[PDB]
Amino acid sequence: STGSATTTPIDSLDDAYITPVQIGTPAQTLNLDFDTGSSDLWVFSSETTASEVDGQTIYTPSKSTTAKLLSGATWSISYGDGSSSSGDVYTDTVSVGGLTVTGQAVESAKKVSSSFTEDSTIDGLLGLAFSTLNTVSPTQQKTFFDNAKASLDSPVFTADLGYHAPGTYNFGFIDTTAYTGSITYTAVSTKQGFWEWTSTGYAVGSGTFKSTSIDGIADTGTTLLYLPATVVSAYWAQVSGAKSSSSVGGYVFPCSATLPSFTFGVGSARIVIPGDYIDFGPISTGSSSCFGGIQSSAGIGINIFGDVALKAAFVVFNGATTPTLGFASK
Ligand SMILES: NCc1ccc(C(F)(F)F)cc1
Repeated sequence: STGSATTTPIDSLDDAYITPVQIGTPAQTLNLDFDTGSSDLWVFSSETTASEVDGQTIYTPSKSTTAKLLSGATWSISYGDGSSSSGDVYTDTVSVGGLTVTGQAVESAKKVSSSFTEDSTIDGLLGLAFSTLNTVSPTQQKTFFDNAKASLDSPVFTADLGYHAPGTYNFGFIDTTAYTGSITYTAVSTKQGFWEWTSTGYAVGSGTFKSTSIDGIADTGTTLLYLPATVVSAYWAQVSGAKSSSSVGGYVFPCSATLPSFTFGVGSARIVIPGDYIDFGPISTGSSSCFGGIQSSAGIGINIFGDVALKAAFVVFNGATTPTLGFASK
């Protein structure tokens, strides 16, 4: 079997991506944020504290004839950005573009953090990292991709994020018309439960390629590209007027700048992120200072190849016996 759905940026900045998901019987469609950095399928629901709901579509488990309360199961997750959500668990039918999973754990949120309430376009998350990170207690649950794995034509899922445009999430197949050149595959470490790989280096604009091992995760649930301070300082040094702002909390640059591109290495292959992808608009409404899409991972502890990097490539999350990652120019 296969599944195919359109993913759309939530705003003019591509701050996040949403993909329609069908839950329950009859179908309740919610626009979820597919996150390859986490492993909980959680949704805004009829149980979420009223004041914490602000325009999101809710899942009403009592209106689904296939929904069953998972007795004694609770979940609570904390994200790298400081956001969090938690609640109880149900099992129900979930579908993504024709691909269906019966008895999938759907995590019903009783409480969400302010930044989830403030994003009216995101009805919850669909975790695509390894199931070892799933927070359901006392009995850990599997991911959507984990549950569908054996039924798929090929045990893979592809991410084709658009720049200021719709894109695609495919399950069980590789669309050979969706990219140019070949797909280059790289090793993955599943020790931290993330799609963790090692980049062979970088170049800034038309600059000389620096061969250096950069360990990081392929994360669709993170907006920006987080890289080591040395790499990031080399990039921003090419932008006249750019600096690191303590008040803003990162690198900022004059909105009138034409940003250089950024290349990352995938084995002997190269992925070019165009300059426009690194512009995240004014730091505050009306300001002539713009926020950068390339930031230092010094305070994080791990490098993150988020949407800024991933949207420049056709990305294969290969769930074979030994998982790998595939990257191609598009
Ligand atoms: N990295 C996971 C994640 C995804 C979305 C959000 C936000 F922005 F919706 F709160 C926070 C954290």
